[PDB]
Amino acid sequence: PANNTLFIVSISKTLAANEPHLTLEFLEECISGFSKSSIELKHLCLEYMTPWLSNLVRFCKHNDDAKRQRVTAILDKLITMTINEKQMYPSIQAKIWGSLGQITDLLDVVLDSFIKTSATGGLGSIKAEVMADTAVALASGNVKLVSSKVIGRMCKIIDKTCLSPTPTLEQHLMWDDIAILARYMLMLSFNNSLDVAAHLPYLFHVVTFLVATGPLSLRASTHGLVINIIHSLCTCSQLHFSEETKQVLRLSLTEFSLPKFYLLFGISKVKSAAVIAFRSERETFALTSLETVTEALLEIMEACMRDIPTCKWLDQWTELAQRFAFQYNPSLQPRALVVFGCISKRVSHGQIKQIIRILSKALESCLKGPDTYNSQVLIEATVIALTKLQPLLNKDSPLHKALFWVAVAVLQLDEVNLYSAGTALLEQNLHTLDSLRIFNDKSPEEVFMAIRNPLEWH
Amino acid sequence: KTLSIFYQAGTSKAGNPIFYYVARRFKTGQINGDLLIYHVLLTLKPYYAKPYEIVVDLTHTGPSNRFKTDFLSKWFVVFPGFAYDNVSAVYIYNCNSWVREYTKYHERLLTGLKGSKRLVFIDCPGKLAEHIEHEQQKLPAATLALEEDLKVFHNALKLAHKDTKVSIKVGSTAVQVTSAERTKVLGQSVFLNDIYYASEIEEICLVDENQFTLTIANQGTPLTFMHQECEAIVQSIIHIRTRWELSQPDTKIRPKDVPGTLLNIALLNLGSSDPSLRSAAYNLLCALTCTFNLKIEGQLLETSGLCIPANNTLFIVSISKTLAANEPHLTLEFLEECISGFSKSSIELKHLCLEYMTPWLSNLVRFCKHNDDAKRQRVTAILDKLITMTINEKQMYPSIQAKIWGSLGQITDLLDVVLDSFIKTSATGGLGSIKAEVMADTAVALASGNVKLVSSKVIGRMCKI
Amino acid sequence: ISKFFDSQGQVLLTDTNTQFVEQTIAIMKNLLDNHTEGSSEHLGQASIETMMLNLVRYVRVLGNMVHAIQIKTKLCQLVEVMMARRDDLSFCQEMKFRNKMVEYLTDWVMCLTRDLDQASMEAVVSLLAGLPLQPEEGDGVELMEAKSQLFLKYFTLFMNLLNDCSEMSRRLASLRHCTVLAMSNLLNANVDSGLMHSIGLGYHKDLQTRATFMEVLTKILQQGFERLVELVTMMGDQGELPIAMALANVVPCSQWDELARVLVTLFDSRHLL
Repeated sequence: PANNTLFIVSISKTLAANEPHLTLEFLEECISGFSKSSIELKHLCLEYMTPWLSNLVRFCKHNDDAKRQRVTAILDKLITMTINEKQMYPSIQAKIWGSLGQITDLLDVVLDSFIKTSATGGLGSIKAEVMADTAVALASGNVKLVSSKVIGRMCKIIDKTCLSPTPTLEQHLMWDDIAILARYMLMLSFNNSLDVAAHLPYLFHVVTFLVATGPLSLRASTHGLVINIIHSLCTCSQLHFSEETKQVLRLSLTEFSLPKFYLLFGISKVKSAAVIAFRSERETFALTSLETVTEALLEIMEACMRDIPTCKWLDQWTELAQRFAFQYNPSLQPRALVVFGCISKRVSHGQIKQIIRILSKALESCLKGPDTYNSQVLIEATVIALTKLQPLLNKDSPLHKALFWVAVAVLQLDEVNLYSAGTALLEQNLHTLDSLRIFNDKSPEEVFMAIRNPLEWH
Repeated sequence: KTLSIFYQAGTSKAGNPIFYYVARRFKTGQINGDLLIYHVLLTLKPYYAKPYEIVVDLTHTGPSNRFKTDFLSKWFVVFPGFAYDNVSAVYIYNCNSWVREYTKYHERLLTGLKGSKRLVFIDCPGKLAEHIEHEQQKLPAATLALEEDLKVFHNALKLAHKDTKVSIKVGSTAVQVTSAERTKVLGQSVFLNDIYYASEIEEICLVDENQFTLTIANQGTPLTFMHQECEAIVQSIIHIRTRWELSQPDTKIRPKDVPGTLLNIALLNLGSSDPSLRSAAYNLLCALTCTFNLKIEGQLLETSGLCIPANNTLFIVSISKTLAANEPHLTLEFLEECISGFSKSSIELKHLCLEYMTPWLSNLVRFCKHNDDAKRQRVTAILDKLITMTINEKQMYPSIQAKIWGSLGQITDLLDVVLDSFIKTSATGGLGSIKAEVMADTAVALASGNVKLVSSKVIGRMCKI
Repeated sequence: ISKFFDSQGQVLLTDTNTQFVEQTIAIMKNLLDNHTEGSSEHLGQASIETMMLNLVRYVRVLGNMVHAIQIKTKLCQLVEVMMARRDDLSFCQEMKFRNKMVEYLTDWVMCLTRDLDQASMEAVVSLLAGLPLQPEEGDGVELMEAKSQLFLKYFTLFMNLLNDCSEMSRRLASLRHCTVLAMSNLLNANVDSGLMHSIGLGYHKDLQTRATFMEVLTKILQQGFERLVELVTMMGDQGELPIAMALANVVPCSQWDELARVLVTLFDSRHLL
């Protein structure tokens, strides 16, 4: 007959399940003929190679490295085939890639091949675009494993940016790497295809770290990532929330949809985030906008953990804030300080004056170097993390009244942002000192000078 | 036309003029409601200065005859207080389930009538003769004709969330389900009587020996009744059905009863290559599964400004395969107009279309041979159109005859009609025509599901010639 | 203006009456443009209802020339401005009034002519908002079938207007924007004559015309939760009613007699009078 398609498939699926020892030569041979056949004949090719993919798992990891890199060559050739065929593209995503990711324990080499392939393409290339597209169809076989590998892989890179610090983070050597793999999270963030029920505190950390960064497309992509995170958090059934928490999440979606949060995330001119996000000189960042965004995400995350018993979201989230909060890296030190100010529920006595140490060291670099604006900015952030942290401080230390002189010394500097940050510090300092009722006993002009008198010379 | 809706007619036993309001003649709307309330204002004006009584003929009062809430609120304010206080009695004839649900939805506006002695519910037509003389009765002739020549089946049970004892009166134009036990309407224990005219009875189904199903137009929920003589009720309703559509007529589409068309417009545009289309289609599918109450594996939500991936094909398939297994009642129109949208789409979308319609094709076996010839002819239309797309699309041919024809041959009992379609479509082309040749080629892919039946049927149909 | 019609609707078309019309267009526009200083006496007597039919039946015969096309454009803004102030005015009946404006405008809407196109199509959009279509000459035919045929008549007209649009940039963007609002208006207005003719738009060749049309198919689907709006958006609890004095100090006095109704209608239902 003119067709043999069911017959050819019924042969080709018998041998693959019957004997697996010749899969490699067959898969290497078949892709070349797939590349040089007529299109209607090409439709047969994947139709009869799809059983051969499922037993490729035993060839990997079995400790023969030549065949293991042959597996990598096969995968990369499938990448080339996936890129080249646009008209036949839903079929190749439906047949081979879902079947590939559906079997566990192949995932590491496929993700590794994806990242090294997308690295050569670069951000804004066709290759990394369609590759982040293909990762969606990949991830549905195992949601948690693909999600955990992507998030952990990206968390390690943000951790390792501290070795060779540059202040901008658009200047650092692996900026394009972070941008490329952030596009993966944007693509993959649709229907809880990254598991928000276990990876939420890691995910908000990256969200806080990369707001309002880079070109317009990535800036809108961060916003769309936040919307999809909250939406999948609402629609997730494993969490089984109460009604009131679902209500406040439903209001929070409309909150983040507002044009005010368009201004906060840096997309002011653009009407629709999704239009600019899928299409393929920067305005300065305001740190108080990051403070408001972190407060909103804190409110959402606390409302979520009200239902869940002993979730420990805040513990991991504060540690992941704190570790970046106490290093040198100027791209990541002020943002982590503001985050650790906003989130934390506990303060150590040495910790608050280690923040003071950070202030003292940061004031030196802007003094000897009139070259970087950011050397001032850290000091501003070092002010802000003071203001939230002082009400949390325990029984009456001299630091309660010493922060008044800290605020005065900040006010003595002539910069606008430092002045505005010091005023809020002095306001919360007066309010907390009034709440602790020291001011009932004494006038302000004696209790503050009581600390000033031992330090009178300086 | 508004003069026959509300009119002054007759004088009761108590010496009060009677005003008849025929609710079924009223159609809900702005100018119809305004003309109605102005006609009531003009006709009532000589007589609300005196004690008067009102007969409300609520036969066949449905969603076309409701008062809107702004209009219903007007009836308690635009007339003076002595107009309401001079109403000696309100004779409410033929209260039904719709009127009961309407009064339950408007308990706040109708609290002046709740518990009122002035409401006399006419649960039996002889009771209205207890306050109005028969010569003074001027109910419409259709209302009196609904009482005559009724084939009454007592001691039936309307099965529902609450199963109610009813009696089924089948007349030559209508079906009346009269409640045999009283229910609470406006604080009064009354006997309900639903009326279904000629134009509403769509499907007449005999489920078993003591249950039948009646389907009402523009009403999604079927009616089911249990009775000792259900087959007699079924044949009588089929008799009057055959009476009215073969006498009175010797395509009107509502927004409700097209679920397959909207579902396919959602699904085909959901994988499209534009984020705005893709965003809006997701909200439309979420609204569509919200209204019609059909099962999804996961929950949904409608939010503007989502960012949806450029491919959706596994998600789209995981939706369109879940509905086909969960509810099969809408496969026909979906498969009918899905092929048209396949025919006028670009090729990359055309690859999506068969990929997501192949689970829906697996359950039209039950819609064959089920003794209704209209749907069995509709199936033949679908299969002819499948033949047309198999002819016209030479390029995609191994994929389609691997996907849909092998799936067709996998299931039993559909083999006859696909072979008759092959024969009568082979006869039109003639030998040497491509129409005969490539469809004869697809017969091979058909036969691979079940060998013996296709072999026996081909050889038998050949030997008879 | 009723003097200008000679016999059985024969329009005289004199230059003096044309100049008088050109004056009275600006007069009616400037009168209806004001929103203040007392709207209770804007009721009048058969308000502008007989006026506009006479006005359009005068200007339709005026022909195609520069002053004539200018007067036609000015009338097209005037209809829109009047349609803005619907709630102030008072007709005895307006549905077959509105339908006659649609008939007397759509017939002649289709270098300054393309300016008049987006001058007039906006007025059609304003007129079609919420309007139930009805056959004015309902005699001689069934009313619902004539309604469906009239829907097809107005619907194919917007189809081949959008198709002529789809074949310089900003005015074509204005057509392709304004036409689908008209589509949405006459589909959302009535559906039982609409859907069976209009469901074929979902597979349109222009993608941008699809989703917004398809957006309408969402809304109708839930055409057939405000208690929290009455709760936290209306009362403003835990304060000395700040939003109440806000709406007191913002809303003009001409709707105060409405406003004085709508506050206490709520709060006695929630027992905080």
